[PDB]
Amino acid sequence: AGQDVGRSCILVSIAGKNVMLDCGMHMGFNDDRRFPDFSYITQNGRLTDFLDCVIISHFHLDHCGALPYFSEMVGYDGPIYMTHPTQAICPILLEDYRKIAVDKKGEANFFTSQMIKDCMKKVVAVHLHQTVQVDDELEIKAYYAGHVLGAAMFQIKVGSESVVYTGDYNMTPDRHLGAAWIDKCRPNLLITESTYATTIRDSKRCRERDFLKKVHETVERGGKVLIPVFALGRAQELCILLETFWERMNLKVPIYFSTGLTEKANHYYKLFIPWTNQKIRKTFVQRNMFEFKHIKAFDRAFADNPGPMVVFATPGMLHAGQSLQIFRKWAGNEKNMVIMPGYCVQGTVGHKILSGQRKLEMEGRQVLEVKMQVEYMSFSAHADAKGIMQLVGQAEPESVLLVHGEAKKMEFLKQKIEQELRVNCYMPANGETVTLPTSPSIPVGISLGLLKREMAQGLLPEAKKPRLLHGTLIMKDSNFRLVSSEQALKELGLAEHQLRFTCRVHLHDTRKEQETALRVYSHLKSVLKDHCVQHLPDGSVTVESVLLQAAAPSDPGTKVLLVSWTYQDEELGSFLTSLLKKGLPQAP
Amino acid sequence: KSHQVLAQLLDTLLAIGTKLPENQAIQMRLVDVACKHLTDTSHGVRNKCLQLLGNLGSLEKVQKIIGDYFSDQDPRVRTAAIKAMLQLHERGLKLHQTIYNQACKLLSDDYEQVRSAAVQLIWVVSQLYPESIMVSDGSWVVRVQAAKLLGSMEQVSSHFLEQTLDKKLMSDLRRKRTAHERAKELYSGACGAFVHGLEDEMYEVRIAAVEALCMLAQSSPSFAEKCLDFLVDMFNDEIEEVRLQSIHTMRKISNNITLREDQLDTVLAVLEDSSRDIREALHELLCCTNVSTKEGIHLALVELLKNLTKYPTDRDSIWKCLKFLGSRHPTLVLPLVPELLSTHPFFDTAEPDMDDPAYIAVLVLIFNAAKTCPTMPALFSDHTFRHYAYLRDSLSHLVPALRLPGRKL
Amino acid sequence: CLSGHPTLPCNVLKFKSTTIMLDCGLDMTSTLNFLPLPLVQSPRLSNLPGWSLKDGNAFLDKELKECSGHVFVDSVPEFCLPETELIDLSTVDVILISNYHCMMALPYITEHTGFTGTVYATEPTVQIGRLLMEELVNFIERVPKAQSASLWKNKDIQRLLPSPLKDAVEVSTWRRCYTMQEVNSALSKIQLVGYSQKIELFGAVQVTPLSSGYALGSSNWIIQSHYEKVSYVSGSSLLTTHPQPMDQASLKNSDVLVLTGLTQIPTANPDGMVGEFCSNLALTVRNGGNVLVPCYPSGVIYDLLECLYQYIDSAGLSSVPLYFISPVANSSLEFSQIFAEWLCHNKQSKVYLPEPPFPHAELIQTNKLKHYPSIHGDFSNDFRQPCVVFTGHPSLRFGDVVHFMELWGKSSLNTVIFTEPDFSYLEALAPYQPLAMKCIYCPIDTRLNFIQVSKLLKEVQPLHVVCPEQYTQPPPAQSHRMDLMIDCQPPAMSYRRAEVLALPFKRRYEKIEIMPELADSLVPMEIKPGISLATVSAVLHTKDNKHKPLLSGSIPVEQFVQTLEKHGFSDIKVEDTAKGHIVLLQEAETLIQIEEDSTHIICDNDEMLRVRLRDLVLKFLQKF
Ligand SMILES: [Zn+2]
Ligand SMILES: [Zn+2]
Repeated sequence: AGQDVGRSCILVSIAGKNVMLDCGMHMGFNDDRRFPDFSYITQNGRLTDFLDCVIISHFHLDHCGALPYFSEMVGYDGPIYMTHPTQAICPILLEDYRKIAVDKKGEANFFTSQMIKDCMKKVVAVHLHQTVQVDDELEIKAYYAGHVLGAAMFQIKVGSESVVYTGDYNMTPDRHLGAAWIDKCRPNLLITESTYATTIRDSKRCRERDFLKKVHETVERGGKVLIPVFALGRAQELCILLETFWERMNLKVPIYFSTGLTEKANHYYKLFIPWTNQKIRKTFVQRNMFEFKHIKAFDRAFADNPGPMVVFATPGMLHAGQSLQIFRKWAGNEKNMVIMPGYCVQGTVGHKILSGQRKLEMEGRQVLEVKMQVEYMSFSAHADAKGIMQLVGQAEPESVLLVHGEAKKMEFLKQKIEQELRVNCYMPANGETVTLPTSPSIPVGISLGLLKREMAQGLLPEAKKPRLLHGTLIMKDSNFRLVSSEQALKELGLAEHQLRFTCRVHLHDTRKEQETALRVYSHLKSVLKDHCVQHLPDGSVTVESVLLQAAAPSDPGTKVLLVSWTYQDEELGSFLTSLLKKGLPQAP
Repeated sequence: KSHQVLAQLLDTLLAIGTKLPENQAIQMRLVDVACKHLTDTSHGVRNKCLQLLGNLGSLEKVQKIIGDYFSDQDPRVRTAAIKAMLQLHERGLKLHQTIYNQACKLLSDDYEQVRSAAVQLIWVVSQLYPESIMVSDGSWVVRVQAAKLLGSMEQVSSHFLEQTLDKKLMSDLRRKRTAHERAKELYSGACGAFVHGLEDEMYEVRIAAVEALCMLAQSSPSFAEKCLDFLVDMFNDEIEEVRLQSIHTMRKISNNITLREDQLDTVLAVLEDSSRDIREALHELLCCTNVSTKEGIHLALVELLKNLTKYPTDRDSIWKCLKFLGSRHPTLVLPLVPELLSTHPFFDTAEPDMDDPAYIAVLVLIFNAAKTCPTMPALFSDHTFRHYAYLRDSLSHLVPALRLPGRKL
Repeated sequence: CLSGHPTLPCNVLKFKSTTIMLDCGLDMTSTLNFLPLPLVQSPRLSNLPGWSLKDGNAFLDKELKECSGHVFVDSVPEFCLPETELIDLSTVDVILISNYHCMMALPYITEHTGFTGTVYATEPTVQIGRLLMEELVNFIERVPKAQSASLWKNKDIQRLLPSPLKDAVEVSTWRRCYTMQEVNSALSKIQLVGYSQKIELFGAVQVTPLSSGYALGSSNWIIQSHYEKVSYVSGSSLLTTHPQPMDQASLKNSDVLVLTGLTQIPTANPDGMVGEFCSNLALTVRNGGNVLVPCYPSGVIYDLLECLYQYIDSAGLSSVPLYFISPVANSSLEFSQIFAEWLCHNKQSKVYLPEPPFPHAELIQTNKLKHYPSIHGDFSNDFRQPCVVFTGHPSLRFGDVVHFMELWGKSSLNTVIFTEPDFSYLEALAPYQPLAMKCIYCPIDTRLNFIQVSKLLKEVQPLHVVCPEQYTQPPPAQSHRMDLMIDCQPPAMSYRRAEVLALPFKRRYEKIEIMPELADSLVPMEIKPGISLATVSAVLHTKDNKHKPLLSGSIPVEQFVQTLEKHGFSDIKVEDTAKGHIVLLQEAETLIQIEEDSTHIICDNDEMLRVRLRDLVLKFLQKF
């Protein structure tokens, strides 16, 4: 029975699974919009350092934020291992997050760098589908899925109990994405991350179509198109598509982008280059991903509101200075485009200002007047409406847990579970933050069958009998696991107990022994025919398991018939023991 | 006695009875009964006697054995069963309609090398006859699309599904179950596999998908106006295979179609690379299609002139495609005659070069479009008449005959 | 009812084509043909000169078997293939793959006879094998001369007449070509398989890779049932440790330990051979002309590449560039660049531009490294040959090394140093023996040296280890043991010996799932009952508790009479015999005799007392 004690339902999902006396914290996350209240993870439910599996989901801090920062308090040298691609992107992302947020006199964050260095180089990498040797009776296998080019789900198998923790799985990939694989393992606990439940996902072609037409409309009015995104996230498809657009239209626009330590981004993207699709692998000789043109400018300080310019800010929702300080000039102009390639929670500043806050301050009583054409697309590449139902229909789950949803949209997410009630109706309980939801699991014990059980395969096939397949081979449980049919008598040191039930029936007849012998012989061929009985030369009969002889006669009017049957067919003899009791026939 | 000995004996019996005799009177029926009565206990001869009874056709009337064996133990015997039943199919044998119900238990098998044949089974049982049952009309297509939607889970079971749907589309093809398939959100059909089966995995399934698409567009005259967009926007695939296949599927559907703004996404396949063997196919495609307005005609003309001035080694294909374009729709170039050739209303100067491979193309295009035009020479220049007189008498396979007042006959 | 038996059709020691069968798995190991065999024919070259055309006439009016120093065939090299006849390919489900080497004969068994199943392997090995077959067919199809050697294959009564080294091998079925059809129509069947996966083929047997460290993807697949440890070994090395070195944390209680790859050269020293090769290349670049090193495509040559790169800090000055002639050279380079996860844990795979396997090849590419992955008009910029050229080739007859050897055939100016020891001395240089070159044969190969397999067998403590070939005898031209130590007995394999060394008697599967039943008490064997209706689904008879046991045990007469009295019976008279006991009950005149392992009851016509006595006597023993 697994516990699956969740820790969040809208953002910073840091749920943990407690099963088989093993507690595993998967993707320990932390909030990014707080002030000395939710900067780190909610570690108030545990005050120890006993974990079974510490696995993160993907690169950016929406699901893996505290596992790299709060490691100073709870430092473990065991299951803290992660996958392979999470070794070069994590250091640079935490570095830029520190120099962006922690460098502005934050409340509490990673001050020293030595602790970061050791908790990063202490991690052991995991290859593709590499089952890392856990402590005992546990295995962790990572499948493939294209979400951030390096994201993957992990399956923890602890004593016939497999739980799959998938981080933002999505379908319908593109050039900078891959296809999700499930391996068809048929698990029992499916903790999924549902973000777009009711909103149906449209095709990507019309998405790029509307993006290019709105970019053309913004460039026609000499508007500054400032697109905000993560440092190394879902912006690679954006820059590659705008590059293809620029080379197709042959324009001389600026098309600048933030540095964000670009001296190693292309190197890390082209070195491994394994967590991608085939469209880049077949043509690795043309440098389709890296080595691009018209996108080698830095929009950090050379971004002035003078003409039409395309800028790329390294911020999800204008965290500290990327899309807030360097993009504050192009916010009050009537001709200014601010494309958002992500959909965060309703707690940041830019997301709240775009949703319903047409006039709101930035930090403290700042300029609230902002009139533009800010419109966010669906380029977040998160769990779509079709992928979730395809997965729950192809996996056949027994319990669906919804994690990392929203505040109000989660109220509709459970409504989507109602649709599952028509296809995958099961114990689908959406646990809230810090609300554990246990589940009942089967036993799935372990036994050991000998070769005699193979004989049961002979009578099962090429036969019409039912309800009788393996009615033998009684259990022989001991310190070890072993069952047998006749070898139990050999291993316990004893022989077959000779049991022979014998009775002396009396018949009322004054005729000769041969006459009554032929009579009982002809009578045994009338009520039952599946039993074979032969006649002995002395004048007796014998069933294949029962023998009928004539004892010493006497009053000669009564004849004494000795019946004997072995215990193996004792009950059958009991049936025989019934027939002589329904009287003697009236035909002779 | 042994496991392989029985299989070898059965193979010898099949080679000695199903290769030479192939007749009745204890030549194909006795061996089948002997193989059926020679059952085993655990994967001994089942996979062998299945194809034994498969290659021995008793008579045109033996399906109960495979029907009850379809639920055997080893899933690798179901493959032998399905290949044997396909061998019985390709010889007729009056396949019943009940197998389709059993085929349902073949849709959810949780195994490989079975669903790739299960889609073929549902296709053949739907293509046999859509009677004796809604009524097998656009019903098995939904199951085929549902099985093909999981293309990322198997690279072999998705191409076979599309290849089977290519011929399954020859059914009644109800619009209620066909128009909703071309969209993500379904409007009984509750699946996709049309807009989600292209950009999912390697192109070996994309080829089968576009093959099924052109196969269903050739038979049904409809459905083309809503799939031409999808057939055009799949050109930026950076694969040398999908491009020529797109040219082929567009050439095979070049009828009752329009082209207003989707030309730029299908013509740019000649500038990205050389494509020596694809250029002739693209030129044959561009000439058999129809253009809505004159802007597309002008774009195609300037692009062909660019290809000529950049690659003058294939001028014959350019002249032939321009001839076909002028013979298809000559009216669409009528408002463009004084714009192609440099003419002045009161100067009549700037005579172009005679042997210029850039002006002869426009000349032959105008001459080919001058067939059914009411007043073509009303906008001609002075040297155009002598150019036509010289080109017509020199070659006749590209310049047709006209009724100019200056010429005779 | 069968057992596991390896049916090997080959007698090659480096490669292997074994097939370890099972009860229901029917698995097959890697299959490879004879790669070093097609060398006695004339080398495939373009622009045929006059020196390799006019030679000695044939023997006894053949006109198809020329002779110049030795015997040669002026026709297609006629690639070899194993027999593979006494096993039909219609009952095969999967074929195993080795470290980018065992697919030269793969397309010959996919779309020819059978093998309609699936196939499991990893990405780097299959990609390198694809590039190898591509360069092989590219070197074959250039100048595709017709086959003119279909006369000496038959009539073997006169095949023993010519000189030795030609009649030692027989001809059964040789294909000589690929037609560029099965090679690319058979590669679209491989599945994504990593390391230590849970594919669970056939629902009963499981395979687990090991990823030994020899090259890029030297995986040793371990096929194993519920209780079985069949271990197959393709290639391993314990000295390089760069490409994920081999680990012995899983193959402890192995069963057969099929060892295939060996070193075959125990006298040479890797460090010493690299040092002498460096000295030789230095002394031949100091004076003379160009340098030619005929090597294989991407793979083993990377250590030599790294050594020649690090040798730039020696007496050898600059202006000694490296040419690489191969049609798949750029593809191999980019594949080595992209493949970095299959390296060591932390020694090589550091990801900070310090892969130490392929990144060092591109780090020095900016100083002096011109690739030029072709020969068709690419050296027109500068032609002086103050360099060293490496040409990939399957053997010494297909690659472009023969054109370069015929180019500067003059001696005392070039080197013919090789890198692969899977050849010979008098036959490899048979058409080129009229020369005066040094003919150095530095054997770059590290495959499970005899000093390593010894300690491996010591730390494994194995049993019933099978020997691949008949090399249990001392090799010729050597004076040493060079054998393997076995405790039980040394086995033997040959061309057609299907020896049976296995006995899996369905050890323990039991398909245990939802088993709830009572448990009796005993000394050490708490026996219990069982349930029928197994209802097996897929290689598992999940006999769950849902909808006849025999008896055993002596019944004491003392406890019998005690329970008779305290249940309600009376007037019971018991007497003794020589060994047994006779008890009489006056009601219904019941006479019961109990002897050692014997009981017999006799009574009159009565049913209720009969069943009562039955249930009273049956609860005095344990049910089995
Ligand atoms: Zn997320
Ligand atoms: Zn994410």
